[PDB]
Parts: sequence; structure tokens; C-alpha cells
Amino acid sequence: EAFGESAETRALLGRLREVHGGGAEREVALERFRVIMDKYQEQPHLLDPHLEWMMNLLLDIVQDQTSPASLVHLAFKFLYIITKVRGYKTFLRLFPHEVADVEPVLDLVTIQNPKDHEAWETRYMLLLWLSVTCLIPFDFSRLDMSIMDRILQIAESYLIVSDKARDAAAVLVSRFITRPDVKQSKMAEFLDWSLCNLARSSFQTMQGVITMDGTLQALAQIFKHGKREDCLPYAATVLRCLDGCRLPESNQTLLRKLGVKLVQRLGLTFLKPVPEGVERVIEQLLVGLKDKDTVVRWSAAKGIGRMAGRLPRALADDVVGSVLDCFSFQETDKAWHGGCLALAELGRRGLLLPSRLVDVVAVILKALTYDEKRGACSVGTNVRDAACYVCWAFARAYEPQELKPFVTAISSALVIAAVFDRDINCRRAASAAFQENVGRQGTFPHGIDILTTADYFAVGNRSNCFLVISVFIAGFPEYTQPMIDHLVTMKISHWDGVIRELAARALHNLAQQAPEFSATQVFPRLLSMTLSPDLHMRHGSILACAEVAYALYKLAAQENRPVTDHLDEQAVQGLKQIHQQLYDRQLYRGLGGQLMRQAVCVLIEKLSLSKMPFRGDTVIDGWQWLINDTLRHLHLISSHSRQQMKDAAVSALAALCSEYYMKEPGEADPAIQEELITQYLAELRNPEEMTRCGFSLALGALPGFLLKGRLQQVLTGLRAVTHTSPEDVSFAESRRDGLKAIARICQTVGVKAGAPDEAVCGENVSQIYCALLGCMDDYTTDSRGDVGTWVRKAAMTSLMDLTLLLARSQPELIEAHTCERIMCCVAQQASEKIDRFRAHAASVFLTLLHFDSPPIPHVPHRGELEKLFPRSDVASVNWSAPSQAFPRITQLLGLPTYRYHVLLGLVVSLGGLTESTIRHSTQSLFEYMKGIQSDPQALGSFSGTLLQIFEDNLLNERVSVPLLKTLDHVLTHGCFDIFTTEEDHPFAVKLLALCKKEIKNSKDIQKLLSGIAVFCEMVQFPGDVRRQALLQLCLLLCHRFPLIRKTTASQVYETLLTYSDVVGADVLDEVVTVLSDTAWDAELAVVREQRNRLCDLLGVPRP
Amino acid sequence: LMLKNQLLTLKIKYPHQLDQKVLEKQLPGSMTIQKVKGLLSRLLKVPVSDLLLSYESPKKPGREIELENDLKSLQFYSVENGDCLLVRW
Amino acid sequence: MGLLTILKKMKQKERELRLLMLGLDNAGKTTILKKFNGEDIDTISPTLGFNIKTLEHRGFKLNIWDVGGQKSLRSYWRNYFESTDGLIWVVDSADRQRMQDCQRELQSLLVEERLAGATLLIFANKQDLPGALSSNAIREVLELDSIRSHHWCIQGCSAVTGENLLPGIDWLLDDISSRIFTAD
Amino acid sequence: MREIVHIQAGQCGNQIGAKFWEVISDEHGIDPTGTYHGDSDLQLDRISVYYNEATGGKYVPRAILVDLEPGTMDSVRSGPFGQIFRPDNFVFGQSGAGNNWAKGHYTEGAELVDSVLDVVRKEAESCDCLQGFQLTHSLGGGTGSGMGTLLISKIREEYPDRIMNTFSVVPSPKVSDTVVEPYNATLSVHQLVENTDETYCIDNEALYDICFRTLKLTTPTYGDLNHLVSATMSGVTTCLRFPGQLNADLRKLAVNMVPFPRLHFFMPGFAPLTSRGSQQYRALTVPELTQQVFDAKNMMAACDPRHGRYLTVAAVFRGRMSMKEVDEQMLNVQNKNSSYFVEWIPNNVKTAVCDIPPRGLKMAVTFIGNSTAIQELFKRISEQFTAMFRRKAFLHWYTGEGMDEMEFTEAESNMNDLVSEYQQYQDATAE
Ligand SMILES: Nc1nc2c(ncn2[C@@H]2O[C@H](COP(=O)(O)OP(=O)(O)OP(=O)(O)O)[C@@H](O)[C@H]2O)c(=O)[nH]1
Ligand SMILES: Nc1nc2c(ncn2[C@@H]2O[C@H](COP(=O)(O)OP(=O)(O)OP(=O)(O)O)[C@@H](O)[C@H]2O)c(=O)[nH]1
Ligand SMILES: [Mg+2]
Ligand SMILES: [Mg+2]
Repeated sequence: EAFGESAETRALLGRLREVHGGGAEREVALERFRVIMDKYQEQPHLLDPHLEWMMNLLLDIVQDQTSPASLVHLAFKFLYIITKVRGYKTFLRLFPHEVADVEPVLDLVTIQNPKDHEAWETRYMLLLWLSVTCLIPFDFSRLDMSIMDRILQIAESYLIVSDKARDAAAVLVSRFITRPDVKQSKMAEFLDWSLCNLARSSFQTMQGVITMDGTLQALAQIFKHGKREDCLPYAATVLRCLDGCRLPESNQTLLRKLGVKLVQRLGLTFLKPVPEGVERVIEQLLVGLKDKDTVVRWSAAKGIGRMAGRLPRALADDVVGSVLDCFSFQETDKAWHGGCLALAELGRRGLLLPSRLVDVVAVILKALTYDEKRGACSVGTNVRDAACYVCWAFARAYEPQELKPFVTAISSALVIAAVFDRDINCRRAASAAFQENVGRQGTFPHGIDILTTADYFAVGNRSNCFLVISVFIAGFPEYTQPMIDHLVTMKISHWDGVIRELAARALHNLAQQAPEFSATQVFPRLLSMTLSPDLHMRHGSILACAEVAYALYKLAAQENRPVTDHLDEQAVQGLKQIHQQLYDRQLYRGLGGQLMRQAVCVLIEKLSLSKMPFRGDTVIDGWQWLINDTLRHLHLISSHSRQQMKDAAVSALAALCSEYYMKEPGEADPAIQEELITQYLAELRNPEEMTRCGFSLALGALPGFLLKGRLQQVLTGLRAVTHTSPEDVSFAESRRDGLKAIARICQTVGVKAGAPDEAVCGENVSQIYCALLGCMDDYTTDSRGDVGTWVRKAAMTSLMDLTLLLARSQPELIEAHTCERIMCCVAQQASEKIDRFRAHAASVFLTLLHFDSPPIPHVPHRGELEKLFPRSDVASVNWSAPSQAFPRITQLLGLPTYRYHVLLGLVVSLGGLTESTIRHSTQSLFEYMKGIQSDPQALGSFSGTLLQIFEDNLLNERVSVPLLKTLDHVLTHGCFDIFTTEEDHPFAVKLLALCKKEIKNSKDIQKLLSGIAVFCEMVQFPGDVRRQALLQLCLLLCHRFPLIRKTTASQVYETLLTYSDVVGADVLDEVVTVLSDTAWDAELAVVREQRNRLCDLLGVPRP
Repeated sequence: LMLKNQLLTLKIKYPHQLDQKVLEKQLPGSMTIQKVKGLLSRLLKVPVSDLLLSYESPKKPGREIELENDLKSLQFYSVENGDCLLVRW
Repeated sequence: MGLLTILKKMKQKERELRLLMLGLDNAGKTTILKKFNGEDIDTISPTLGFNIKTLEHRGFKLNIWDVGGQKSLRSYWRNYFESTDGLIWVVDSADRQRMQDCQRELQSLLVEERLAGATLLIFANKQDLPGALSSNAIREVLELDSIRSHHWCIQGCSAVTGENLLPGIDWLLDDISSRIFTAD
Repeated sequence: MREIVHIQAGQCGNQIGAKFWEVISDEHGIDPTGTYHGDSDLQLDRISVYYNEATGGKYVPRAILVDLEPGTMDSVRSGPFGQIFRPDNFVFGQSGAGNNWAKGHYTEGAELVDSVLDVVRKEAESCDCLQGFQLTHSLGGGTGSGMGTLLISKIREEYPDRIMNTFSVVPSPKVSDTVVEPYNATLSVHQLVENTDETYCIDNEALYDICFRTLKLTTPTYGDLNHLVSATMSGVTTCLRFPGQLNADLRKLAVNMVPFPRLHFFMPGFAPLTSRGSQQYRALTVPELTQQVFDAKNMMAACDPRHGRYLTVAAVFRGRMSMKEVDEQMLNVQNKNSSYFVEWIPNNVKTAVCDIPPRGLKMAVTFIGNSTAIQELFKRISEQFTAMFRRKAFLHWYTGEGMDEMEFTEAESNMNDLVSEYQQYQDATAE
């Protein structure tokens, strides 16, 4: 990458004098400059070679003797932007530094007003420029109020401001007093002034706090950029005065930070490159280490490290001991973080002694996994980051010969932290520390193998760190038992279900590498941990026990062995008392019990897939009772976790019925089969909707061998339960789940001729298709909304689930009329307005039309459909987008077969409620009609089908108002121009007759306005149609709604101004004058005379 | 209030055809852009699909704001009385 | 605050590097500095002040600070010993009437506490001038073996032809890069 | 005494926050110094909800200024009401996400959130009856939106039983030029639909159109768009900072205007559209204001409430008018037979009156609705997001940094489900 905005920025800088004149262009130029210069805020070094000329174009204008104030202000603003983008420390070196630029910049700073919050940037960069010019080797006496006095006054004026000029003033003070001739003249006075300001300021006053911050920053900068043999005499009094400021007991973070900086600089100055006062600073830093803010603790650790880097060995050992003392259990996380930061700062320089490694290492073992649940969320992320930083610094702190014994306690600690953590920053820090340790020492086992897999990018994905990377790292013997131990003693006892599931899946994936360890030392503990008071622990103890059992069953399945080959009689015995010791402790009660409902369920499916020896025991009955209780009391569960629990229970019941419930191959116990279906179908009439849905899903998930001899009963039950009964009209989810169960049954039973009461055949498919077609038509509505759509989709997925079945087995059963109706319904659904449902219908149609195994028989217009829907234009076509769906779906109207349902479905999106959808549908309709606007046959057929759809959908407000709006939009465009030639046209008289009865006695302003617009647009047709339209308009003008009257008058005026042949020459002017001088929203008594006169003028009869 | 306190008197122009003169028409304020487009199509015998309308007020000479959405009204675009209406096709 | 923020700052500080080239007037400091970057050396006037030159060599962004060698300026060189990683000392070989003085200024610089931790680099200029004491002869007149607290390495060069300048640059960049990983 | 902790993120967020703070300080009798110089008792009534009493009877804003670039922080600190703010609440770095949401949510965001949480807790401790948090940011960058979503997720793990307001600002291709902007306006929605109670959408395309057409400005700027956002914010927080018959604070306002848990995107408005220059304008009436506030031209979002069903509506008046008049006018507006009958105005429309009017005007009204028309805006971003997600061009910057395809697919599915629910509720009717 390089500076691409070279010429652009050059031109923007050159065009400056002709921009500051106004205010709008100036703001635009400033915004453009900021947007161009902020792009290099992450890689500012790119501006290094292009920073020499740019500045040269911004300073020459400032030094001009004929430049206005606005120009120099804009130049200073641009300079401040460049400085706050690159860096003042790396940008002030290029500024002028001769002895002839000291009075032009010092005297220039005396022309600025500290109370001008508009041109304030000028008062900031200039102090920095003065500090820059103060670096000349010449003296000030040769140039001569003096310059030093003015500089000191300016510094003692900007150090007490709450604007950004405080930092520049402090920098100038630090760069000025630290001069040869300025040290032995102006220094003690400034120190006394700062001491007085510190002893005269407060933390409660807003001005006092600013003054304290400024003076503290000035003192810190002076001590940092000052001499050691000159600041020591006054350091004693400075520390004595600072001790009384009571900064530690203040409510300000900046004040405490500056105090810590000033006290660690004083301590550093006291020592040489132990005198009195060092212990004071040491104890002050040790006390400040326990701060709440992160910056204060970081500064304290940095100061402690810098002090230890110059003190004797005994002092360093004492400091290390004091830092380690801040790790007891009684301390807080802040103290641990401070201690870790101090240890890292000490190890970065190499000051810790080997004798301490016996303890510090231990402190790390408890620091890389700090997790203390504090209410909702836990803490310890910053602690883990500090521990990772300490481990990274240890790579260079000690030597490999000294860390050798701690190579498995540091290489296994880094591996567990960089793979099984919850934050990405901590994992990345651990990975960086591991890489640094491998590159420096290189003693960890398989360092390159861990660095190649766990890369900087691969570690970001947490889901991958618990499956691919975890197993790859655990493949070695040195990471097999510790990983599982940590997962069982930490990750499994988390406070988040997602973390628990991730840890369970990781343990499952890792068990394949150590079957023995995961069945002799891991199972006994997790089997006993399921009886703890905690719920999440028991939830993570049931999940861990279910995953290990599944893994052992799979491992056995490889050797054609059982899962008991790994689990002893004590394991299976304890895995059979899980659902019994919960029911005994009423654990399933409460919302906490809902967690145990999602746990035991997972334990029923897994154990049901391993073929455990539980057939013929009370445990099966207990599991069945628990599943029934969970499926019945579904209304007592939150809607969030309602579908997941239902699906889990259904899967568990299916697995149980497929495994345990099986007397002989291809048969089942008649008693249990008769007992189940009985209640399963009796509960399908449960007034509760959740129970009905659960029982329907349970019935739909039963195997095929259990449905033998009783399939017709379940079929008729599911057919009778999915109906719009008068008592259950708003039961959409019930019918949805019933259709889903019917589809699942039809898919699982398959096809078999001569077997109606066992599988699907020609004696029930006709009753299955009829019910599907009946359930398809559903447009229920309630306060919630158009929930009926939720069922419609479920119908589509069913029609396909069966079409692909019979087509693959006995395709002759698929009739022609049934397939035609199904295709028409699919087209109508695809012609809808909703994006999701439209896309689903389009996908279903593309899958039904692009099935070739065998193709499905009887598809109206197969070749035309295939030509209009190529195979390549399937994934690229975005059916969800109306723009990429309407012009591609409107083409179906050309086919005679796909002309009624397609038009009926398109009428709702043409006259819908969305602005984007209506526009796209209208554009598509116009584009489609432009191609069939010449041949009268096409227009006649379109008018006929539209009239039929409107006449078969009258007073169904769902379709009357959309159809009227579509008619109005089509008439406004003028798609019936050829019909306007002859008088009394068939489509011009039928539509008029329909519209009058449709809005007749209407109390809706929504359908009244549509009818008024239709009547106003229908006036183009000459003959009796125009007379009837005018009569109806004059009749409805006297409505009881002033809004309707005024809207009708406006529409009449519009349609009269549009069509000129509607009224004569000497009558149109009078009609317009009458309409313009009349109140169509006042008392109807006066409007009656105007209406009568208008009727007499236009010839409309007088009712 | 009398159906004459809403009509906005606008003068129509034809940059493409300069031979035509100027016509000043009073159009309702709440008249949708689709109705105006249909009226212009029926008048100039130009299809509605090939029409582009723009409004330009006298207070801001040189400006030309396009009218894309056809469902909105003239009052939505801040069309005051005495604004020029340019038509392009 | 972690490794994602601390390592990003340490890598940038290691790339940058500062070098303070001190010496008496008529030695050849400005000429050598101009020859390093490759510029004209036909007109070089006395530097009445101080100049900064940013260069890029082997990826090491260097900032050479050239200060005048006048006596009046000797009382102000203390304002350039901040974060100084190296000290270049140019010694005139074709002038034996002032070599001893060059030793004096060389003894006080090493005594400074701020200049500690740096590396000394002596350059015997004007070795193309007849009567220019060799680098072996200059190695004893300035007492180089006596120094021990700081590193050093004499290497004669020339400001005209520009030879032995870059050879000494690599040795200087390698000595600082050897201790940049761990100071102690 | 319910206190409110204000938070700012991003350049635009900090700008609008400072503008709103200055506006309210200029209307509650508070001067830059931080001393109260008023002429009424309606100002220091709910002033503890937006300020804290310090030594000397001074009132201090409870705003936390957070960013990743120091330029904006310094510009806001050196402004008119900069010294009144707490310098100890100015959190900011030197890099910045860089317009990338991954770098502003994971790379640099997590490094500064640890310190921002300390200031958040310190500010929430002084609050007697904590009411929640109100963030002000945008949805067109990486720093602002990323840090906002991170703080919201952190405030939902530390302050779960607390109100969370988000005055997000949707970007516009008209104002910005970056190509990844749609992404920043997509993933954030996932976080703003799952970790939020109220979300006042502020379209940057509607404001630009209003400035170009209504105000008739030659070249609208960010100061013209920040004058409108500040006015909308001041009008929305009218009942929260002043008494009245409508005593709905943050929580009560969410309990009275959030009819659904997931659907809670509002569409504020402002009838008296005042420019950034002058503010003198004729004193409008009650019916005129009620008719002009419901117009789509006076809306902050690029949506038409007429094309959609209304959920909850609220109107707050601030001028020399009566609440009796406000109720007589409302009753007339909802009667077909009356001459003053208009549409797009259901019966569920609350009413309120403010004794203290806005600066520069004598009579004003602020409308806050929740019609389904807001969905039209979401789709406007979908066509700009998925169109690129199918190619996965700039997805590497997010994947290699932390994100994954799973998060993008989940966000897309959530947006699709929200759009479907909106379209379904659009046709909600019961009899
Ligand atoms: N013959 C010869 N002359 C040289 C050589 N190097 C420098 N000179 C000349 O020595 C004179 C002084 O060189 P400068 O570089 O200006 O001196 P300086 O040591 O920087 O002195 P100050 O300006 O006092 O700091 C000039 O005439 C140079 O051209 C060299 O290698 N050979
Ligand atoms: N209305 C309005 N939008 C603004 C303003 N400033 C910036 N924006 C918009 O903010 C969006 C994102 O830019 P910023 O908010 O400045 O970015 P940030 O949040 O600081 O993020 P980074 O660039 O990653 O540092 C863009 O769409 C801008 O148009 C403003 O003053 N007003
Ligand atoms: Mg020189
Ligand atoms: Mg930014």
C-alpha cells in the first residue's frame, strides 16, 4: 500500500485561499480533508515520505504578512489534524528550529484568545512549535520583557486551562526549563509556583482539579526530561508536598495516575543510574497497585519495574516478595492483576531471582484460569491476559536451565488457555506467549506442531478450537489427560449453556483418542457429580455422561463390540438412576427443572442409540412417563426454548421406540403399541395447542414397524385434527404440526402396493392429497396478525415431500388433476408479496420442476416452464428480492393454465401495503403487458380472467381492495386504449356493475377511495358507461364523510383536466368554475345546490 | 378549502422541443406523480414509461431535483406555487 | 492491556534508531552526512546550529542529528543526549595541531550518564590527504584501548570518495541489534 | 429519582451527544461553568435524571465519552460546553477500528472496553435509583457501531434488569462512500434486535433529502444533519426531563411504547423543521402542528407510515397551548363526519404537554411511532448486504480477525425473520 491521495491532497491544500471566504465550502473541505487523512490512522507511517512537502504548504501561508485570520485558522486546523493523525513527537522535528523562528512564533502566540472555543487549535500546535524552536544551541541573552519571562508566563497560563492546550503548555514547560541557561535562572520560581498551586487547589472544585492535573503533568514532564544532579535537591520538598495532597484518597483517576507517575519519577531520580525516601515511594506504589482503574495499576507496575531496575538485589527481592504478597485468597481481582503486571514488568528486564521460581510459578497456575462468578457474568479476563503477558515475559526473564522443571506446568498451562477459554484476546495472548517461548527456549513438546495448527487466524474461531485444534493438540500423550481433567473440572461447571455444550462436544471428540482414560477415570467422577445441588453442574454432568457413552458405543461399534465392553456394572447401574434420582428430588420442577428436562432427554436418545441392556425394566417406563410429562406440559415453558425442547423430546421418543420397543425383527409388542397410540390420539383433541402440537410431532416421529396394522387410524386422526373447526379457528400451529407429522409419516412409511393399513398406497394417497389441498387454503387472521401463513409454508414442504416419494416409487399413483392443482397452488404462493414465503415457494417450484429421477408426471407446460426457468439461473436468482422475483414470475401469466391462480396471487402484491413491492409489481406488470398490448385477444382474455377473479372474490376484503387498486393503476397507465374506441364495451360494463355493488353502502374510506378512483378512471370509455360513472360519482359526492366528498371532488377535477372530450367547450369552463368555487367539506345543505347545478350542467340525472 | 386553495400553478417546459411555447397549468397539490405522468402522456401522446419529470423552484435557479418515486404527491417534494416543471423523454 | 497492544509498540520503537554525530569543526561531519544520503558536497558552509536527517537503511529508520563543531556550541550538546543509541565521532587525520583536544571532548561524553548504553563509532576522515595519520596511529593518539565501559571500533573513511562509510554502518547496526532483544 | 447514564461512541455519536447536551443545558437554565441560572421551577424538577449535584450546587452531565481516535475527543472537550464535562470520563485511543466492525468489536474494542467498564460502573454507582443506559452511535463504521454493540452486550451481562436505549443513525450512500457500509448496518442489527429494548432509527438519507428539498440548502453538511438529530433527541426526551400528565421515564416509556419484545424500532419526527442558521418562525397552532407532524416530509426515517399499520403512537407538545385543546383536536381528528378528519391516525395515540418550549420556537410537537413501515428501511440494507455476502469478498477481514460465516448467516436469518414478522403484522386486523 502507498499514499494514493497524493495529487488529491496536494490540490486540496492548494485550494485554500478560495475556500475560507464562505462557510459551507469551508466545512465541506474540512470534512473531505478529515475523511482523507483518517484512512491512515492505523498505518500512519505511509505518510512519512509525503509529510515533508505537505507541511511546507501549510506553514508558508501562516508566515505570510498578507493572510487573513480565517486562512491562518484553517491552516492551523489542518496542521493539528495532520499532527493528531501522524504524531507530534514524530512531526515536530520537521518544523523550523533556527534562532530566527523564536520571536515570530512566541509573539504570534500572544495574538490568540484563551476564551475562543472556535479558533482553539491555533492555541495548541503553537506551544509545541515554541518548544521545538527552544532546542537551538544559542542563548537568549544574545537575542534580547525578555523571551524567557514571556515563555514562563504563557506556560503558567495554559497549564491552568481545561482545553487541549494544557498538554502543549506542559510540553513547552518541560522543554524550556530543562535548558542550560534556563536551569540556573527560571526553575525554583516555577517549582514554588507549582507547590503553591498544589497546596491551593482541591479535588471538589472543577477549576482546582484542572489546575492540579496541569501542575502534576508539568512536574512529571520536568522530572522525566530533567537532570538527575539538579532535580534531586528539590525532589525532597516536592515529595513532601505531594504526600499531603491526599491523591490516593481522591475520586479522580487522572489525578492518581499523574501522582503515581510523579512519585515513580522522583524515586528514579533519587537513585543512581539506599537513600531516604525510597521506602516511602515503594510503599505508596504497593498501596496504589490495588486500584480499580486499569491505567493506574499499569502505571504503578511500570514504576515498580523501573525502580527495581536500578535498586540493589535485596531491595529487588523485597519488592518481589511484596508483590507476591498481593495474591492471597482474601485479596481481590484488582490486586491479582496489579501483581501480575508488576511481575511482568520485573521479568521484562530480568530482575527476578531463581529462588522465587518455586512460588511465582504456582501463582501462574491459579492466574491463567481465574474464574469467579460474580452474579450474572464472571470476572477474570484481565487476570488471564496479565497471566499470559507474564508467561510471555518469562521467555526472556529466566533461562531454560532454570525453567526446565516448569516446562510441563507452563507448556500445558499455555495449551489449555489458548484452546479452552471464552475470550478471543486471552487465547491470542496465550498463543503469542507460547510462540515466543518456543522461539526463545524451544523446550516445549511439539512446539512447531502446535504453532502450525493453532495459528493467529485459526485461534480466532472458538468453535474450531474445541474440535479440530483441540483433538490435534491432544493427539500427543502430553495433552491427553490434562485436557480432559480441565474440561471436567472447569469448562463443564460453567454458567453458560453454550460453553457447556462446546465442552461436551470437545470431550466427545477427544474421547476417541483415549478410550481407556475416558472410561475408567473420567466416567466415575462425572457419574457421581450428577447429584450436586447446583443445576448447571448437574446439567454439565448429564451432558458429559451422555457424550462419553455415545463415544464408547461408537468405539465398540468399530470392533463389532458393545458399549458395556468399556462401561462396568457400576456405570450402567448409576446411568439408570439419573431420571429416578431427579424425579425423587423433584429436580424437573421449576424453571431450573426445565434444564434437567433438556438434560435427561439427551440422555434418553444417546442411551437409545447404544442398545443398552434396559429392555424389560422400570427405567424404560420412567423415561416414557418423563417424556409424556414434558410433551404434555409444554405451555408452561418460555416461547424461546419451546421448539428446541420439543424437538429433543420428539427425537428421544423416536429413538426409544426404535430401540427398546421391538419384540421381534419387524414387529413390536401389541400391548405397548395399543397403549401408546390410544393416548397419543386421544390427546390430539386436547384444548391446549402446545400439547396438541407435541403429541402430533410425537406421532409423526414414530417408526414404520410400529405403525403396522394401525396406520389408517393415525392417518384419520391427523386428518380430523387438522381442520378449521368453529371452536379452534386460531389454531395455526396445531395444523402446521399436524401437516408436518403427516409428511414425516408419508416419508418414513414409503410406498407399498396392497397395504393401506401399513404403508401408503392407492387407497389412502387420494385422502392424503385431499387433506393437503384443503389445508393449503388458509388465510386466517387475528390480533397477532396473518399467522395463517405459518401453516401455508408447512403445506408446501409437504406437497413436495410426497411428490418426490411416489415419483421414485410407483409414479402412476400421481394423478393429473392433483398435480395440476398442486402446481397452481405453488404458483399462487410464489406470486405472494412476502419475501421469505415467496422464496420458499420459488425454491419448491424449482425443485419440483428440476427433478429428473424420474421426472414427476403431468406438469402443465413443462417445456415452457423449463425455458422460462433455466437451470443455471437458480442460485443466482434472489427470489427474496422483489426486483429479482417479480419480473421473473410475472411471465407465467402468458400460459393459459398459469393465468388464473398466478393473476390471483399477483393481485395482492400489485394492490398491497408496501411501497417497494407495489412499485416492483407494477413495473413487472407493465413490462409484461407491453408485449401483449396489440393483439386484442390477449387483452380480452386478461380482462375476462380479471373479471372472473373479481367476481369469485367479492366482499373478501382480503382481495377486493387490492384488485381495485390494481385496476386503478392499470387504468392510470392506460392498458385498455383499444377498448375505448367502441361504445358500451363488455369489460367496461361488467366492471362498472361489479364495482358499484362492491363499495355499495361502504363505511371503509379504504375501499371507498379505490372505488372513487376506479369510477373516475373509467370515464374514458364513452357511451352509457361514462353516464353511469358520472351518475354514481354525483350520487356518492353527498356522502356523510367530508373527506370522501373532498377526495371525490379532487378526483373529478383531475379526471376532467386529463380527458378533454368528457365535457364540451362552453360547458367545461363553467363546470371548472363551479368546482373551484365550492366547499366540498362544509354543510351539505349548501353543497346540495352545487351538486344539483353540476348535474344539470353535465346532464347527470337529478335523483 | 374551495378546491382552489390547493391547486399549484406551474409552468411546463420542454427542453427537448424548444419550438413549443410555454403553458401554465393549475394542478392539485395532492395529485400523485403517476396522475401527472398519465396526463402528460395523454396530452403529448408519449408513453408513460418514457417520461421523466422534474421540478425547479424560482428561489433556487439552476437546481433540478428529479422525481423518481411515482406514488408520492407534489406536496411531498416541497413543490411551491410558481415552480417550473421540466419533462424529458 | 495485553500482548496485542504492548508488542505492537515495542516493534515500532525497535525499528526507529537515533545517532548523534558530534565532533569539532573542519572535521567532516556535514560532508559525511550528505554523502551518506547521496547529495552534493561541493558547497558546505559552517552549520550554525543543528540539523536532522532521516534515512532508511536495511529497514532501520535512522535519524542523524548533526550539530556544529564550534566552541560556543560545545556548551549546549547536552540537549541531544536523550535516547541516544550511538555516538559517531569524526577525527581529522590531516591536522595534528589539535588532536589532543579531540580526546578531551571524547572523555567527557563517555562520562555523561544519559549517553550511557550507546555505542561509539570513530571515523578518521581526510585519509586521502597526505600527512593524514593512519587508523593505527589514530588508535593510540585518542586512547581507544583505555575505554572499556562502552564499545568502539576505529575505521578510516573519506568524505570525498565515500569509502568505508557503509561498511561501518553495518557494524554499527549489528552491534545495536545484538543487544536490542535483551539489555541485561 | 431515576438517573440516566449517557454513553457516546464514534465521531457522529459523540457529536450528536454533545449537541443534545448543549441543547438541554441551554433549555434547563444551566450555563457552561455548570451553575444554574434559570427563571422557573420546571427545570430543576427532573434535572437529577440527567445531572449530578456536586460541591457548590453545580450540576454535572453523566455522559461517558468513549472512542478510538483522540481528534474528536479534543474537539468536543474544547467546545462551548466542554469544560462542564468530566475529563475523567474521556476514554479514547489512537488507532480506530478503521471502518471495520471486526477491528472495532474484537481487535481494539476489547482492549478499551475493560477500562470503559470501570467508568461505567463508577457512573452507575452514584445513581440512587439506576434506570439503565442510553447510547448514541451510528451504524456505518467499525469503531462506533462495534464499540456500541460491545458495550451493549457487556451492559446485558452486568446490567440485565436495566433499560437499554440506542439512538442509532443509519448511514446513506448519499453521505458516505465506503463499500463495506452495508455490513456495518447488518451485524449491528443482530446486536440491536437481541440486546436492546428501544431503537430510535435516524436515517441519514431522509435528513439529507429534507435538507436538500425543505431547507433548500446548496450543500447540506454534518452540522446541518447534527442540528436535526439534536432537535429530535431533545424532543424525544421531553417528558423525561420535564413534568406533565405523561410521566413516562425510560422504563415506563418502553413499557408504554414497546408492544413487542423483538419489534421495537421507532420513527421519531419533528413538525417545526428549523435550520442550523436562524430559528425565528411564526407560532403555529395546535391543529396545524398535529397535521404537519404526521406528514412523511417531517419524518426522520425514509419510511411512509401511511404504507403500514400503526402499533403505538405518542405526541409530546411544548408551547403556549392547552392539553384540553390537544384532546378536543384529537377527538375531532378521529371522526369521519367532521371536516377535520384525516387518515394515518389511529385511536391509540397518547398526548402530553411541556410547560418549557424548545429554544427558538414557541409552539412545537414531537411524534414517536412504531409503525411497521420501518421494515422498508431494513430491506433497503438487505439488497446492499447479501449482494456482497454471496461473494465473500471483504469477509476475509472479519474471518481472519475473529468473526465467522456462522455469525453472518445467523444475522441474515435474524434479519429475514424480522422482515417476515414485520410484513405479517402489516396486515394485522381483528373484529
Ligand atoms: N580533502 C578532504 N576534505 C574534506 C573531507 N571531508 C570533508 N572535507 C572538507 O572539510 C571542510 C569542513 O567540512 P564540514 O563537513 O563542513 O565540517 P564539520 O566538521 O561539519 O564542521 P562544523 O561545520 O563546524 O560542524 C570542508 O571543506 C569539507 O569539504 C575529506 O575526506 N577530504
Ligand atoms: N448524521 C451524521 N452522521 C455522521 C456524522 N459523522 C459521521 N457520520 C456517519 O458516521 C458513519 C460512520 O462514521 P463514523 O461514525 O465517523 O465512524 P466511527 O464510528 O468513528 O468509526 P471508524 O471510522 O472505524 O473509526 C458514516 O456513515 C458517516 O456518514 C455526523 O456528524 N452526523
Ligand atoms: Mg557541519
Ligand atoms: Mg472514527
